[PDB]
Amino acid sequence: MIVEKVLIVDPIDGEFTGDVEIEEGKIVKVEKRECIPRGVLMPGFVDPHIHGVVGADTMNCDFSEMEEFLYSQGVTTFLATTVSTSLEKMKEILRKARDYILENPSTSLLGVHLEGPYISKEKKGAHSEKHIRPPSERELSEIDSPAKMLTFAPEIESSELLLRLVKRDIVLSAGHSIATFEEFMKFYKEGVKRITHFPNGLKPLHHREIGITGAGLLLDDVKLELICDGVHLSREMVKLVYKVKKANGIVLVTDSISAAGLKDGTTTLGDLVVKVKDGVPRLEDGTLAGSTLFFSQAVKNFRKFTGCSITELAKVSSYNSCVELGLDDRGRIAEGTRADLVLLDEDLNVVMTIKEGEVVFRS
Amino acid sequence: MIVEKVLIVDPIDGEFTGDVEIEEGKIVKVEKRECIPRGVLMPGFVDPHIHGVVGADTMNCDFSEMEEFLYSQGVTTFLATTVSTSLEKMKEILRKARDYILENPSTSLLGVHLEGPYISKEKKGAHSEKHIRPPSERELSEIDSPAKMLTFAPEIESSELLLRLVKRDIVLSAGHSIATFEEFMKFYKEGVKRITHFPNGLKPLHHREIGITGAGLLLDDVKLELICDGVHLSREMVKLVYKVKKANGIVLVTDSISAAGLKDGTTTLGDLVVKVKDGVPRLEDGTLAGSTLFFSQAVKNFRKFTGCSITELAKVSSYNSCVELGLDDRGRIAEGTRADLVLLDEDLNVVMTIKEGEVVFRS
Ligand SMILES: [Fe+3]
Ligand SMILES: [Fe+3]
Repeated sequence: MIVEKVLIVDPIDGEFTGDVEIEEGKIVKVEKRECIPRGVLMPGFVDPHIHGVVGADTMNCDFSEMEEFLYSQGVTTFLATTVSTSLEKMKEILRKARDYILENPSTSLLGVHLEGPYISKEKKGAHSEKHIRPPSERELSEIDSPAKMLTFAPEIESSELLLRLVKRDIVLSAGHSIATFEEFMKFYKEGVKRITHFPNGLKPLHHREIGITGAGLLLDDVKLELICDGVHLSREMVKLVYKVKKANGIVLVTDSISAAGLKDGTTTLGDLVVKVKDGVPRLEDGTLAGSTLFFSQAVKNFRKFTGCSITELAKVSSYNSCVELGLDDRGRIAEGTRADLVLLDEDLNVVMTIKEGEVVFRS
Repeated sequence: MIVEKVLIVDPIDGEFTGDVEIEEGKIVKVEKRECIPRGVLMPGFVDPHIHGVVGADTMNCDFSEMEEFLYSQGVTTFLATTVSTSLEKMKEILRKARDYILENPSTSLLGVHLEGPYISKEKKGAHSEKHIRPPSERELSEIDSPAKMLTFAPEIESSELLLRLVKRDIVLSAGHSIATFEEFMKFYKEGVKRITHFPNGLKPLHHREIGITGAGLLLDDVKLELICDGVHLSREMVKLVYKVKKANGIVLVTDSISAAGLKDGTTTLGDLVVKVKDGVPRLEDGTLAGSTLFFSQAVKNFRKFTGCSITELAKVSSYNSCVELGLDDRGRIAEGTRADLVLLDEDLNVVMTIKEGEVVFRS
């Protein structure tokens, strides 16, 4: 009901010592009080891109397992992400998530992020080439709540039909594409303003054809999701994207797979074998196959790579996604909003997570 | 000896209406006077990278022809630029440049910019592979005034030897290289803070290895040459670099060759054949080979592409290069500086240029 003497961190109002008051899942009072801080309090993290973690996958619909673990990473809202697959699996995953949300009305599961199958085979990376295909009027009809996000390649055939999804409370995101700057722009002019795990799975930035990568950097209101594991991007790259995009244009993401948190074993992603050596999962041919990055580590990493403030980390770890997903009462520690919060020690180790005014994790 | 009622534009003191008094080749008084501007006065343009123009070529040491024409572009300081060549033709070019300067004391020719032969063969652009080769203790003794700039590849063998040229009033600049971010840093740490015609002739930006391209975007005090002909960089690319680096980080350059200003056809640059279509010179396989851009158009294009201010235009077209070259008395409209000026109309066309208090061009 009340968290006192903390370093309160709001993406908009800044960071300051004070106390926060929670009344039945709603923050009713934020009082700035000058004293010595107990720890850090931030908006509950949001992971819009995670396949599985600690044995649980989205392909087997282990929502309950995923949810429960994520609380230990301070994540209070997530999107179980799929990989390229059959219209059949898709309908089944959307169906079980829909039932899962109806059964657990206070869950951290916002819905499903459909990564693929409408992507480029040339930038398929880790996606099963057999399932990749162009969008069809027949499939478009099966995509709706609980789908919340969709990653597509703008140059693919019939990519335009996907625009009809936005009115269904689905956010479109460009990724796994070789589209040029103008092809991406056709979609940017229609409201598509997000890029999936930048810059992996895109044609590089060239001197005349800047492509999607160039659009991503050039356009100020296009947000870029970044996997901060030191492998998908080097610390220098992250530092560069941060320099160009600032906190306002970056969305932290995990892109974690079931293997995360497990010994260097040997599993699969969809219908493909993956080898995990030193935490880095890759296909046999060397292609990165997701990550084993815990959201919590993502935040620490980002913070270390850039030297940004805890106020900026709040934007990249929750506020930015909330804005994309239309979650107007989340990603904030301000009077009138939902009490999804995470308490951390000064080193940013999670020590407590709150989802709807209820403590769902204590270390 | 007075140009009055113009819109004066100083890189540092900003823009204001006024009068400028010139005496004995020196700006003696700058006075802010209210009233409607006659035209636009700017510090004389500086081009540190130009091979040839209107039939005049650095390789043939057509210094006189180059100087005369550049005045109509408002350029009051330039560096005749070579390409990879024999030690022999290099000494001759330096020898004649020296003679030319001793004979025309108030000439716009500051000296020579040695582009090559210490570059990498993977990124030789239009350079002849036959002359590219590593530097040596001996070859270096042959390099000194009028040499004022040297473009080299940091990864090439013995590249470290080039650091000794700095104390001889020579600016080092990185280009035509597949140098990694770290190989570049060794030189950055030693004072190299410039990149030649960014980003043509450099390895592309990659997710883990950001290379020189990354280094040039990320490091703030590293300046970048930009050829704004709309071909070496698309207008979108120029807008990107501008956004990231700001006016302070950009040095406008022409990279113009002999063919510039002449009708399409076929000529040479060094020992190679070149085809010019629609004003775009290219080698037999399409490799870009210099340009046909007039400095005057360069200034207008940068402004159109970026929408920058007249004061910023002054920084990219003059001041930044003066700073890098140590011309403490140039690139300013201030009491005590050299009277090298360009007066343009409001559409930014050159109407008059002055070198050392002398009018050297009228439209
Ligand atoms: Fe992916
Ligand atoms: Fe070149």
